[PDB]
Amino acid sequence: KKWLGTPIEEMRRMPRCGIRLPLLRPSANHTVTIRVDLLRAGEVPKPFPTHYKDLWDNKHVKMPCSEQNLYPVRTAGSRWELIQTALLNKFTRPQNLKDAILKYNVAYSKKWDFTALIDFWDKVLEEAEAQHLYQSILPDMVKIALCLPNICTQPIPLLAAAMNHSITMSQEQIASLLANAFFCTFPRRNAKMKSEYSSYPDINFNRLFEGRSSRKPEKLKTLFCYFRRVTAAAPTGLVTFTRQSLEDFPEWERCEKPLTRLHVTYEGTIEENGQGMLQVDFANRFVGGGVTSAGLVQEEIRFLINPELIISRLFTEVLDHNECLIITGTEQYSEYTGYAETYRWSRSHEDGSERDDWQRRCTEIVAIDALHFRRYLDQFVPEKMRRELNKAYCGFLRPGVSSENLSAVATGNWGCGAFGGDARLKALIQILAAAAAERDVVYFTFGDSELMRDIYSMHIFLTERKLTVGDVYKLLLRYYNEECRNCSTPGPDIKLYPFIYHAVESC
Ligand SMILES: Nc1ncnc2c1ncn2[C@@H]1O[C@H](COP(=O)(O)OP(=O)(O)OC[C@H]2O[C@H](O)[C@H](O)[C@@H]2O)[C@@H](O)[C@H]1O
Repeated sequence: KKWLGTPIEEMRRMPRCGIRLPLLRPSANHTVTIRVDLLRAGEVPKPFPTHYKDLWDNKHVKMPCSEQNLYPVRTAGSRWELIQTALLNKFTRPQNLKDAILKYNVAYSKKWDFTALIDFWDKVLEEAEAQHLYQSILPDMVKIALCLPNICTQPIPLLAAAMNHSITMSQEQIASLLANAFFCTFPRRNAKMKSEYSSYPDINFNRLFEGRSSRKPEKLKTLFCYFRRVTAAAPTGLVTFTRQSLEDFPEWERCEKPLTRLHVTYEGTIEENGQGMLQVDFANRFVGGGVTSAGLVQEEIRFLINPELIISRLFTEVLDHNECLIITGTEQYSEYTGYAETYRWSRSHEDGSERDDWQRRCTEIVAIDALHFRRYLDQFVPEKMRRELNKAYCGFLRPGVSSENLSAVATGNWGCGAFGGDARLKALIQILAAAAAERDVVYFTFGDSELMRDIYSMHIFLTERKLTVGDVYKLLLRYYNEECRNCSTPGPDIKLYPFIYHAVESC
């Protein structure tokens, strides 16, 4: 009664069900920022190339340490030198850190509020904790940030719209980049009226420091736990970020594949109970959502407990309808309680995930953004349903991997919270997309036992009647036509699942 359907023990998991990884190597579609010949378990990766190479152009990250990162001083000065002078001062009071960050962000000295930072340091932390923050954690964060040019020696390409491309970098490289984001050093990522990066998420952390939300101290404690850990002892693994764009989507009405298997449960979570499975991130199209600002639901929580996810925001352009982002190897650094306005940092987490042959933790997460529905009936429009199917399919599909090497998809109430979707429709949409990609589904209803029973009952009804993906999608089209298209009322007369049962049983 806590779970229904296929036992979870019968589902596929990594590393055990994967194909042997090819040799890690750079190519036209795979950027690798470390020495693959020198990659060894338990050893910090050596950057490749050995010495910094800079690109300052429209296809790459604009690094803070670039010699083309200038500031009008009536003449040009080196912003990297300015950052060095600003950050290498000792901090004893939160005003010190604010003044430091603003030295190289002068145009934002009246726009960026630091109230949350000041309050965290002065009004949440005990004296000993504040002292540890400014005597140890912050100066260590400064040093790894300022080592950037020795750590990230290779230009990082932007994962731009329509690119099918991967970047594999070390956890150490990510820590240095994230310390930079914390100190707000990334240029051209700040103007509200910016052109080049308007289609990219926020990366600099300035909005984490604003206002008086009671959740800011919990975000900051979660992030400082990470920074403490990665500056005290350099992490040794790698992380891969892959942008995936599909060209041909299924003719859904015509799909003759059968449904796959389902485990559905009202207990557990994606991140704890989906080990070795493709874990779904219920994303915003600007990946990470409000992680560095006010957001604190499913995506922001995952980005906080696995902060290596946050660096996706540096190089991942806003997802189009046919796109996703697949992140392999992020490490869990914190545990938490609650959710949204009750979210709290609990303690440091020791990740026991095994690493694959590329020294990546065996944790695969896919960012797929649902549509945000403002009116209930909107989501039943065929175009919108087909959009959600194609999005999930893109997230689930692994071109040229066979089904027996695909783990189950660990998912849940995608789009049915901040984004207003109907869980029962979305559940069926995910089940169809999983079918077409030939993966099983492990579905966590996050405490809703009725929804568990309902998803289970519908799935077994459809499976026992041998209804194909196409048969089911056609029933969704019928529901729209009979109950939604000509409905002038906000909510239809008959619900989806009852409609389906009656339509199938009536034929
Ligand atoms: N750990 C979890 N495991 C399983 N299910 C979960 C978990 N956490 C939450 N749920 C369930 O999943 C439901 C939906 O989680 P939501 O986070 O609202 O995702 P959306 O797709 O609707 O909104 C995405 C936007 O919100 C963010 O800001 C993004 O950046 C986007 O801007 C919850 O109501 C729970 O029932």
